[PDB]
Amino acid sequence: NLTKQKDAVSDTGTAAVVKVVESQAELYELKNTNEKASLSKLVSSGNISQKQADSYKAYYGKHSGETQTVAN
Repeated sequence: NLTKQKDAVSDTGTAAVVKVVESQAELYELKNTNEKASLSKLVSSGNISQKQADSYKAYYGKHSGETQTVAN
């Protein structure tokens, strides 16, 4: 931020990222149970958009793919 004392209003994700990718991810998995979907797949699949796609993507990135409910 490099700034102190400010007045601004904006939304936030992260939690939303988890909620959106995982819901679609599960459904894509239903579509294809044998293969585990992915951010790249779901997003190509326009289930989710690169906001949802790259945001969840950096969620797995944080640990080491230890959480990614869906194959990265």
